[PDB]
Parts: sequence; C-alpha cells; structure tokens
Amino acid sequence: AQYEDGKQYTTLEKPVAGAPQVLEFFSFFCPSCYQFEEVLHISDNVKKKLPEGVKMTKYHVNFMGGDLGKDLTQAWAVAMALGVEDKVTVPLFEGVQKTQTIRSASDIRDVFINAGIKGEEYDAAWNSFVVKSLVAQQEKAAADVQLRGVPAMFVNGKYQLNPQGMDTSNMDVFVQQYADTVKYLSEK
Amino acid sequence: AQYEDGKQYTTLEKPVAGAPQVLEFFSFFCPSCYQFEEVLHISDNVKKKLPEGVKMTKYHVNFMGGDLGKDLTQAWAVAMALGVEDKVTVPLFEGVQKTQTIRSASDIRDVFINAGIKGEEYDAAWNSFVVKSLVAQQEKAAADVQLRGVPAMFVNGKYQLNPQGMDTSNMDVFVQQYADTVKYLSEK
Repeated sequence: AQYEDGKQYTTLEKPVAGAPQVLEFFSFFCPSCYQFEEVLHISDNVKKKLPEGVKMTKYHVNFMGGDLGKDLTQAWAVAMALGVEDKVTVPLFEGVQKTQTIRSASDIRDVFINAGIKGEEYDAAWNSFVVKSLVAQQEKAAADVQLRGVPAMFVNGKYQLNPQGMDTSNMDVFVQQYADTVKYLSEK
Repeated sequence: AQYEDGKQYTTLEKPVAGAPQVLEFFSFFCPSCYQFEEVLHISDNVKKKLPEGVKMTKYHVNFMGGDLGKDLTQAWAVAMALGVEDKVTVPLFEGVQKTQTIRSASDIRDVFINAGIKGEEYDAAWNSFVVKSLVAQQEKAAADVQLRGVPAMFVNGKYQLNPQGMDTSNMDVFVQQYADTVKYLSEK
C-alpha cells in the first residue's frame, strides 16, 4: 500500500519476543548517529508521536571504537542507571566527534563530573553489578536482532526502519516521515 | 620538527596533476570541521606560515547531509564567486549545526541576504555558469583524490595530512605542528 515492506521498513525473518516496543541502537563514534541526535533530533520527534504508554529504549553498541567503544557502552549503562542520559548525550557526542577530547575512560568520567555527577557516585555506579547487568542487557539485545550496523531502530521486535527509502532534501520532512513510520508500525 | 611519511602525513599512490597548491575539503555538516574553523582557526594558522605565492583552496563536499549537502556545495560556490567566504562561513556552520535554522535550500539564501547580499544578486549567481562550473570543479577534485571523509587537506596534489599522527595533548602545539607540516610539504 503506502507503507511497503522493503521500502520504509523491513521485517525480521526471526522476530524477537519480549523486545522493548521501540528499540534504538547507536554509538558515539557513529557519524550518522551524531546527525540523527544532534541535528535531526530523531529520538525526540519519534517520542512526541508515539501512543500513550509505549516506552522507548536506546542502547549503545560495542562494535565501533574498539577499546573506547566498550568503555562507552559501560558509561551509557551508568547514564541509564543514574537517569542522566539527557545530561551527558550531547557532551559525549561532541567529546568524541567534535572536539575529539575523549580518548580514555578517564575522559568519559570527566564529562559526567562536569555535568554534575559526583565522582564517588560515578565510581560506585561504574563498578556496580547493576551496571554490569545493564551492559549484558545491551549486548543481549544487539545479539537478538543480529545487529551489524548503527544507527538502527526496531519496532515491537519485528520491524526495522529503513531510512534509505525517504527524501532528505528537507530535514524537517525527513524527520516527520521517519516519525510517522514508527507510529504506523507500532500500531501494526 | 621531524616529519615522516605514515606519521604526520601520507603520500598518494596516484598523484593529482593540476591540483591546487593547498587544497582543503570540508562540509557544513561536519562537526570537527566546525571546530577546526571557529575554535582552532586551522586555516588561518596555515596561511600565516605559507611561503610567498602560495594560495589556499577550500572546497565543500556532497557526501554529508543527504540532498541538502548538494545545495550547500552550490551555496559555497556562490560564496566563492561573490568573494564573501569570510562573511558567510561561520553563519552557515551555526545555521546547520548550532541554531539549526537551515533545514532546506531556502534557508541558505536568507543567510546571504542577512550578510548584505541582494536577493536578486544571489539568485542570479546561483544560476550562473561560473557557479555551475565551480560546483563541477569541487566534485571532480574530491573524485580525483578519492576522498573518503572530511576534514581533509592535500598538498601539491601529492601529500595528505594525517592529524592522527600529530601531537594532540596540547592544542596550541597541535595547531602549529599542523601548520608546519603544511609548510614543510609545500617545499617539496
């Protein structure tokens, strides 16, 4: 019809049971991810279009940035545990891609402290088993969908967005087209 | 200082004849390019240390920001043809990345009008043969060097700078090392 499998989205051959309603994967080393978040604001626009109740989950991946990539997945787990995602997302993206000042786990820590998190609070969470649990969950979710690239978004553990079938001349129209597709899929 | 191939710079397998003495590629969607321009002032520092009769060339690329990227490449050609680069560079970077007031082609025109350029003049230049030529030229240059990403700088169409092989600990030192590498290379 208007929304076609293979055009705006693709259907998973092996559906994932018990998957979050809307699952987004990204990496702070991922260029398009920087665009999606910083310039396009995909997540926020998708969120403002979702039905009442429907929860959105964002996970970081290990396959980019090698050593630092894994440090960032752990740092994201810390951000989730402390509920400070909205405070560190921008500084982390800019630190890795814009100023290129993030080079070790120590630099990641500086970002949280600069954002207002106390050192002892950060260190406690960083070493917590609650955080290790969150890291495992992130890895497990990527494994379930056989993730090979980011950014990526899955709806109801069955459909995956395909931004290739969309016009990019006007950013605003692209964002709404993307948001509308997620909405459509979440009711399907 | 000491310069060695593979470290501070790289030699091109296939040299590009007729290439400008110092060629720099960027994109208004590129975060580190924005940093290089507004904070580090990389280009100015390079110019300050260039020998007599050496001119710099800065070209915009298409592979970032979808179809808007193409329009920005044409707008850059307009800036070059009108000789207003120094008046619109920062406002375009901010418009795309910071204030996010540039979401389509129409928004770019406003940037020029606000800088003092008459609308009629912009529209006329936009469709000019000079501009269509400049656009083709920028695209070709990128193709000739098989540009994979930005920012990027090439010297005598033979050497390519490798910032990763440079001292990053101190930005002032980095900036000067980058500028000196350019001078060293231009002298051979």
